[PDB]
Amino acid sequence: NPVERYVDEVLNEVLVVPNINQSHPTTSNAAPVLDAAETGHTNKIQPEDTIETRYVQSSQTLDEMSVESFLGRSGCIHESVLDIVDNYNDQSFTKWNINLQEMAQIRRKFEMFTYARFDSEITMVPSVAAKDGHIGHIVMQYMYVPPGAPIPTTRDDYAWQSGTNASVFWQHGQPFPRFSLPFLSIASAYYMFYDGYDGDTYKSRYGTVVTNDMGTLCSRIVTSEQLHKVKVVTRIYHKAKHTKAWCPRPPRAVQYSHTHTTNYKLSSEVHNDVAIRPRTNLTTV
Amino acid sequence: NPVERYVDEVLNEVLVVPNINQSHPTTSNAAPVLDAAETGHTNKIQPEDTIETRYVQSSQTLDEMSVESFLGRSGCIHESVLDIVDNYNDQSFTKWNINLQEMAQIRRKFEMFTYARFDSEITMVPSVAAKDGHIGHIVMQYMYVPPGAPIPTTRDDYAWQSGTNASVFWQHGQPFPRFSLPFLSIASAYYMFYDGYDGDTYKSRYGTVVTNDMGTLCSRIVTSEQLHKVKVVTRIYHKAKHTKAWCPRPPRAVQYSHTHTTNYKLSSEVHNDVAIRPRTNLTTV
Amino acid sequence: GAQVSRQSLNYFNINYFKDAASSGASRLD
Amino acid sequence: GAQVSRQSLNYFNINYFKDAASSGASRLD
Amino acid sequence: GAQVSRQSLNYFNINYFKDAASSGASRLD
Amino acid sequence: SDRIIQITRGDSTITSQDVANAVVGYGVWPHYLTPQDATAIDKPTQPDTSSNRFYTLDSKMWNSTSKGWWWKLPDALKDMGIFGENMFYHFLGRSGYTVHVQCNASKFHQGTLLVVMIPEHQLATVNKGNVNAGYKYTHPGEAGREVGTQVENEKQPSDDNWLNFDGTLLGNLLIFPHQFINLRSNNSATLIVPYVNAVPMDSMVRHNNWSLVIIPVCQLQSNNISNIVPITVSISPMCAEFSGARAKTVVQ
Amino acid sequence: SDRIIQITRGDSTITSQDVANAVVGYGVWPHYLTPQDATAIDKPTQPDTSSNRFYTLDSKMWNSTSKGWWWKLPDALKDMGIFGENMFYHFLGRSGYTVHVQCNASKFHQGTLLVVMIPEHQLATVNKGNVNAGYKYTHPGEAGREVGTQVENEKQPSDDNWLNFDGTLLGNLLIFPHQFINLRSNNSATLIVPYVNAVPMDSMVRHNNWSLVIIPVCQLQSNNISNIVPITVSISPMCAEFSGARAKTVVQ
Amino acid sequence: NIGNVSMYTVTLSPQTKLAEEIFAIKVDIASHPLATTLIGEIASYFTHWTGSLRFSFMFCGTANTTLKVLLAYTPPGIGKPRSRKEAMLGTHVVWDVGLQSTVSLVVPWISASQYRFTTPDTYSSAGYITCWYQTNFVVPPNTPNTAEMLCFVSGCKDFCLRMARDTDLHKQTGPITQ
Amino acid sequence: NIGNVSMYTVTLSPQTKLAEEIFAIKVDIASHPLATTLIGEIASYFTHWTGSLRFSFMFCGTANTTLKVLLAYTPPGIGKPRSRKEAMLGTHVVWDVGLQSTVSLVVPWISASQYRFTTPDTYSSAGYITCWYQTNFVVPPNTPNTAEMLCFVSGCKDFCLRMARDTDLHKQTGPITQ
Ligand SMILES: *[C@](*)(=O)[C][C][C][C][C][C][C][C][C][C][C][C][C]
Ligand SMILES: *[C@](*)(=O)[C][C][C][C][C][C][C][C][C][C][C][C][C]
Ligand SMILES: *[C@](*)(=O)[C][C][C][C][C][C][C][C][C][C][C][C][C]
Ligand SMILES: CCCCCCCCCCCC(=O)O
Ligand SMILES: CCCCCCCCCCCC(=O)O
Repeated sequence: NPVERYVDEVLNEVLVVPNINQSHPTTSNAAPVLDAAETGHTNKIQPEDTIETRYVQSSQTLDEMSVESFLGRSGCIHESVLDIVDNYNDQSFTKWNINLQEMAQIRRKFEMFTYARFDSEITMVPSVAAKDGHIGHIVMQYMYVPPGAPIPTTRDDYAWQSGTNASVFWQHGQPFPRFSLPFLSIASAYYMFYDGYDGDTYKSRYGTVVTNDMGTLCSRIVTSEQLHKVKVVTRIYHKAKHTKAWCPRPPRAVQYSHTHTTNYKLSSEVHNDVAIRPRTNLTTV
Repeated sequence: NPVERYVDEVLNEVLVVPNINQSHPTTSNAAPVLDAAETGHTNKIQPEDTIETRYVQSSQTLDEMSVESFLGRSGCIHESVLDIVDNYNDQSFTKWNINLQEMAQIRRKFEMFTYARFDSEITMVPSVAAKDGHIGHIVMQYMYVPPGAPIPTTRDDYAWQSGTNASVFWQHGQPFPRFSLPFLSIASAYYMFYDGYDGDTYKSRYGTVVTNDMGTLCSRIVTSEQLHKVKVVTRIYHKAKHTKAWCPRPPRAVQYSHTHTTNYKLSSEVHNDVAIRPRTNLTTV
Repeated sequence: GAQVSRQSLNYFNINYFKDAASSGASRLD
Repeated sequence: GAQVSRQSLNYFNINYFKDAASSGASRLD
Repeated sequence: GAQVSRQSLNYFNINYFKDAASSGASRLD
Repeated sequence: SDRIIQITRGDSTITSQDVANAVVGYGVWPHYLTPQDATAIDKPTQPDTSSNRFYTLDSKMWNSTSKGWWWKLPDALKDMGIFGENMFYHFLGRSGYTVHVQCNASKFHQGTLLVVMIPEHQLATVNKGNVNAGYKYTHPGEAGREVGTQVENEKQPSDDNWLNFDGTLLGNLLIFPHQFINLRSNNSATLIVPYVNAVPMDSMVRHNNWSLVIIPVCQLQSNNISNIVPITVSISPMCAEFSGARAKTVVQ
Repeated sequence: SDRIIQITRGDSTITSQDVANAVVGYGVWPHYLTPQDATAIDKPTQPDTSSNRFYTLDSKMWNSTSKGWWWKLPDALKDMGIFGENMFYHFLGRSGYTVHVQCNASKFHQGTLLVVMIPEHQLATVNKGNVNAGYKYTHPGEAGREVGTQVENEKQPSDDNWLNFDGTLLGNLLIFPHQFINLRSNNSATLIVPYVNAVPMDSMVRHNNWSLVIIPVCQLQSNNISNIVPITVSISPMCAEFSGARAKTVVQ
Repeated sequence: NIGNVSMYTVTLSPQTKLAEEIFAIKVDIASHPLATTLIGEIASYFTHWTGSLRFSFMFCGTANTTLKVLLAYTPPGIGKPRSRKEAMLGTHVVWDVGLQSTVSLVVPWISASQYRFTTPDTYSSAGYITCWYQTNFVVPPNTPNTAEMLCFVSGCKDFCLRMARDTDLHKQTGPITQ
Repeated sequence: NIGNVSMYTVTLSPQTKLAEEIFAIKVDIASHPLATTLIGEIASYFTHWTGSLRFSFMFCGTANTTLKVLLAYTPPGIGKPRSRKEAMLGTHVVWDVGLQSTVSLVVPWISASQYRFTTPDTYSSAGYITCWYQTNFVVPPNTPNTAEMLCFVSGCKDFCLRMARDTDLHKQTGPITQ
């Protein structure tokens, strides 16, 4: 019943964990505690098998541990800066090749899976710093340029007409802009990792750069040159919605160094490169 | 069922492409690959006719390729400038003879058809540049003046009373103004092209200027003269809604030079005038 | 202006203004 | 877009936009 | 989320968000 | 007996009298591509028994200082009979595999090998900036790679076994389909993996789907060190099918 | 129209707008081997579309002095993609064929080619005692043999076109599946032949089942001799299946 | 040839060498020279494409001119064929010129991914189409020794475009005035 | 040992003193050395945890090497046991090495509160797990005198995490560039 299911949603009790049943002393030739990890399987022994347990009714739920929940939180993926220093025409617009590889926080979460499929919610937080005192009337234009569409080379480029591309215009003082993007891949899922090349020569590119081209985000201050200079920083936040993920993997253990690659750097003292805190010895807790 | 149809809308699966069926080897005196282009028809041969295909279920849809979708995106058609330099009374108002011919991006899309009929959604994006520091309280008036109605000659002209004409008043800080316009032609469809004149003499006008008069858009800063000068640029965006189009045509291959005419200019090196990139020879891919 | 369908999955195709030009993008076909 | 349930405790699962990408977080299971 | 009662004096106890913590002050008893 | 296994593929039959069961990657048995998931429209070629048979790679020597070995699929079989020919004559290929790792010693030897099958094992380079692993290095063929032997070059992948050659910790490799060859219990490992990819078929020349990684987690030890203890890998393609026939691709 | 033909095999489609029907050798359409006639017990591999497709051989020039040309099957296709690979990796093979000979000229040209498919065309040597045709000479590959060009050797087969290169008269070749390419009527010949042999499958390396013989019986003549008139042959295996997989046989 | 109708024709003539190459182009829908065709122009208003392409060729020589040509499509993962033998190992059609002047070669959708980028992208390059002499161009005496051929392109029942974008095949470098 | 596969193995050998301690660690899911295990890493993305933990151990000595070991879990409210006698008064498993190489010790959820903090918190410290020689490591002659043991961890049917938070097991100290 969709209404009972509804109540479970409100209470967050869709996925309940099992109870612990009462167990008793045993003397048997069946030894559940013994197994063989060589098989590649995890021994499914439970507490009732090793100790005498009491009956306990569980009230914990796994709803919050769902993939939708884990990846369904909006995190920063880019900080766009438009700093008017000495040339308005050159400094009032910019572009960014879109990716989820530049901020470690969300990158690491998505990379705990090999493939992922989801729709995207993008929320933008623009902040106008009054370097000279006044901000005037700031109007911004954020244009999504799919691969192949002409990229504007000036603040008055004809490409800004946005005759076909999607553009979002924001006016200072109005609420933060937000829009959704359908799953954009030409494949059935996004590659979080890709052990492949775009060719078969020594100069072929390796990794997700080959498969993950999502276009460019071009920004521009629509307002013409003003007396007072401003520094507009637009932070882009991304949230995955309607998510599916496949083939889990070990979490990134070292710092990221570059986009689209698993490359890392190691110091002479490797213990400083990982989160593992050195133990004094085996018996010192 | 309007609900099943509804789901198709949400999923964008209203127009599905056909499947590929499995085919087999053939030895026949029926040769579908042979035909005669002289007839003016396209040979309807499909992949199953030339190779042995496997069965594949298609999941692609043509919804996004619909005329409604193609022309249903808001693009800039005009950039109105009110630059207060040294005379508020003269520089605080302006007018524009409305047309969809000044911006190449949307003009080219509409011109891929001979006739088109649609309602129009106009969205305006005004941006006030504080040339001297402060903007004060900017209130704008955009009046739609149909052909024949009196055009204001001063910022305080009685025509601004808008006793009958539609005027849109916008206050700085408030959301972008927007309104719809019904199909305005005196004909059944707009002429994208018109091989005709408004008379039969050597001085008769030729082309769409004869048929496409949509009036004038008159703008004015309602706010009286302020100490600090501003430059208000209002960008007009147009989107076609409830669209129908007839008789498709070749896309514009060269740059546009003027409104309402197919006139073009050619340099001494014509290959620079078209998008065709010169080939080295016939066998160099 | 409301086209209410039922299937329950009810659809509400609301038209907020009194002129046809005011409605959004057209359905297909 | 409205999924109206009844139990009375009526549920209205409204979808305000016409594209699936627009809806909020997915249900579970 | 809507608890529709009828008596006509219809009551609509709407819950706009999907988490119980989000609802207003509790009824009494 | 639960310790015995016989695997027959085409004209090959492999046996082991000391196994530790078998692992079916992600619980999915390999199968041919269905019309619902297919995209390429030409009829696929399915060599059947001539390709779906066991191919034994070059044996390796396991000693007290071994750091590990890895092979990439389908690369390791690019030169294996009919399977190899098909992967170069066609643009697209698709296949599952039965991997059988072999290593016998004695009841007086001890050692443990971690055998893992990793999907999309995108290798990293260390301290080389944004320079990625060169095509040549990730395509060693049937010889595979012996970790900690290769003289460094700029495009040379990571050889850090404890960091999985990709910046993640060794202890967590168990999240991937795997088995252990613990000399006291078994003399072989068997893993059956299905085709895993975000596309239904792919270029077998530029995309390695699976990587077989073997790391000795417990050092080989005995009181008869002169007796060489080899590791032999036999791999059998399953449901191999190819599409987009043309001339033979020659690499390099 | 009865003058037109379209033949589709795998990813290839051949057309001709001036045909003289088609001949099905001995009235039997090629088919796979049945369990009733089979002898080899391993499961056969059937490449299907990757092997059963048209392979175009090297074109030949037809001039006023041409004596003829011949190709042997499966030899002529030993180097043709997947079909070629399969015939060397397997001891046994079996296949039917669609042979399409092409030759266009003009309505002001005249000439006639006799196109014949001969089963077991055991070639003779002339005036060389009991010395038989050497393996190399009966295995010319896709280049085939141009009659009356080869500089004689001891193991060189007969080049007597009027004696069918075997001691029988040319006029009687019509008892074998054949067609004529008479320039005034047609620009191609099409023959579909089944597998013919005293054994169900055979070694494709040492036994040529069919021989394609093309003899110009009426000299090519026209008043525009500078225009070269080529002859092109396209052959498509049909129901190709192989058995007894092993390493690849290398000949010579 | 650009700026001339001749940029649309391929010339054929009697050959002295056998199996010569006539032309070779990429199959990528928005690559040159396919870019300015109607389908190439429409494809340029979208980001992704899928489906099979139909290439047609009409022989324009005299009614007395004969010819057999081999048209081939080479799937990706290999370079363009250097010879007729290499090319015919792929998808192909042997065209016999006769009463019916036109032939069609279908480039089937053979891709790893369901869609490809319309803009030139290494990962999504679709391959090549080459044309070779199968036999030869032959004419009777007193007949022109060269002839033209026209080439057409259109999409099959499964052609589909996706993700609308602005075209890069047309620009505006200044104001369009009255 | 960090930076070496040996950081994952515990060495066992013939003892001269009886009931010697082999190892001792905290049971706290996100404490070291449990922190970098998959369960420790996932737990670090949450604020609260509950449930029982399953610790497994695989002996890697020769087939001729024997051993009996005592694995114990000491509930909180007391220090880590200083002797085998002290440790066995708590929850424990006596592991006999044989045909089956692996044994599992379950750390039952024994807490005052229904949940505990994943971050080290005095009030919610879960206790300790110690390992002691029950008998001794015994081998025949001509057999290696030391052997390794591997240790694993996973959650039981009732393991559960709550209140998502950002992890402290990974950081970004600079820009990640192209
Ligand atoms: C249609 O022509 C009129 C549009 C009316 C707009 C108001 C829509 C909200 C209706 C809410 C009514 C609730 C029913 C009890
Ligand atoms: C669903 O596809 C359409 C969404 C319509 C959004 C308007 C929802 C409010 C409906 C109020 C109607 C009151 C009934 C009388
Ligand atoms: C409850 O769980 C869902 C809350 C939905 C919020 C929208 C309430 C307005 C519904 C108007 C519908 C009009 C009926 C025709
Ligand atoms: C325009 C705002 C940014 C839109 C991001 C959505 C795209 C997600 C694809 C992730 C692929 C990757 O980063 O490798
Ligand atoms: C007042 C804002 C502009 C309204 C534009 C709608 C009129 C469309 C008619 C197009 C005719 C043409 O441009 O040739």
